[PDB]
Amino acid sequence: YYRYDEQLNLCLERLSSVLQNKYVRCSVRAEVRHLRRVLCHRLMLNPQHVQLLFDNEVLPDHMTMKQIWLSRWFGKPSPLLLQYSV
Amino acid sequence: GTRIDLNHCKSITPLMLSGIIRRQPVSLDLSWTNISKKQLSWLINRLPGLRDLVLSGCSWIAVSALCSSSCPLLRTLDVQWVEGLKDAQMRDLLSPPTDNRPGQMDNRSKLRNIVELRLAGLDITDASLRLIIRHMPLLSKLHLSYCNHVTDQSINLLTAVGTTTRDSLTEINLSDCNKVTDQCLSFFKRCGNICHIDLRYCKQVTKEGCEQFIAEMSVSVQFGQVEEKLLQKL
Amino acid sequence: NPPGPEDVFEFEFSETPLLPCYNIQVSVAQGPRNWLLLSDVLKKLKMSSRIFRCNFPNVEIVTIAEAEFYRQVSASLLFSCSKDLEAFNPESKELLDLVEFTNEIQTLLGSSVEWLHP
Repeated sequence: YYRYDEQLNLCLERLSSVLQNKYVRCSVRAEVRHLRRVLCHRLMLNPQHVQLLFDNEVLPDHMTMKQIWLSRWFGKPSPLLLQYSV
Repeated sequence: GTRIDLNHCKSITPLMLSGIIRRQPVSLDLSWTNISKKQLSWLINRLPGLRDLVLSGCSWIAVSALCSSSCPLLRTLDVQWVEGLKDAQMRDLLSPPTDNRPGQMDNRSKLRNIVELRLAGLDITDASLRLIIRHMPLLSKLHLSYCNHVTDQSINLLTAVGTTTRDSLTEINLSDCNKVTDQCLSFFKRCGNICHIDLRYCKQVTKEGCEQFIAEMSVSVQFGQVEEKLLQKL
Repeated sequence: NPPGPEDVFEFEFSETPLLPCYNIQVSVAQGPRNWLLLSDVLKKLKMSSRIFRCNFPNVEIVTIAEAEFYRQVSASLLFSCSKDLEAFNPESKELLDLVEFTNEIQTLLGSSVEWLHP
């Protein structure tokens, strides 16, 4: 199932603690909330003080990675750059 | 004590769940709410000090959360008017949990320390009462009001020679049970520590039979009718 | 954290930019799978093909026609305007070596693999 979904490459930057392993790969079906939770797990943060943004605008919880790519990164070279805040 | 009383709260928010865990209350009342199984599960797994739980009118599905080794050894449980909570569900609820973790050796009912149990309105029979008698040695206060399958025979079982309930029961509430009659009073004579018998609105029970019970028991314990069909010790 | 009244993903984390990943069906029986290019894998591992096969024998290396690779990759919307495809020839007469995308290979490449349960 998810293992065999198309994969997207991401890069995550903090927006003025930090993520060391900032290159991420996941399923095109993964949603913002999912990425936010795994992010929070690794950085030992509560998922309530952490937001995912693109172009300095907060991304809705349920938007899939594919939807970010299509809407904001169409045809652009890998990886898709996102930002996170605390 | 510390009680969280969210009865009739139409919206139990995550912020409310979090605030419950911060306080770690002795008693929690979520009666007539839409608390989910998921939310209640979440709560009982983080409320090791919980003693009194009130869930009157909640979904059985929500209540079924308590069918788990995670259920604390509650002192009080109220599940009045829980729709779909019948004999089969009472069995799941009272029997030893079957989600034991490999690092757990508790194989008895998580409700064995129950002192007060409220079952009013539930569609349950003697089957469920046998379970109670088997599993609840400390049962002191029992509420069976408005239960239609509660009979004189039911009282026979609860007061029978051999039972823990015979001696543990102090207060029993049988208000508006139709199938209960004056002969249930003779069974209550078997109870060493009974001090409260509520037969109000029992159509087949007479003030006559009550007044009698007082005189027959008068020898040892002094009972009265504070009001009609409600027997109390003095 | 707290659930609300009405309530299986795998994430790879690397310090380094990640190699591209291609979704290819090699056999109808197996269906679509994710793959890395062997040449990319060896570049990152700083190791010959020979050593890799000998010392990591559980890694599945699968060789197909480059032409077939091109046909399938170009069918993806994710590679629609890709200057990555450019690097391959659609009329190639050559073989092309894939490595199956597994937790094993992610680990071998030095990534950390995070799992999400609900």
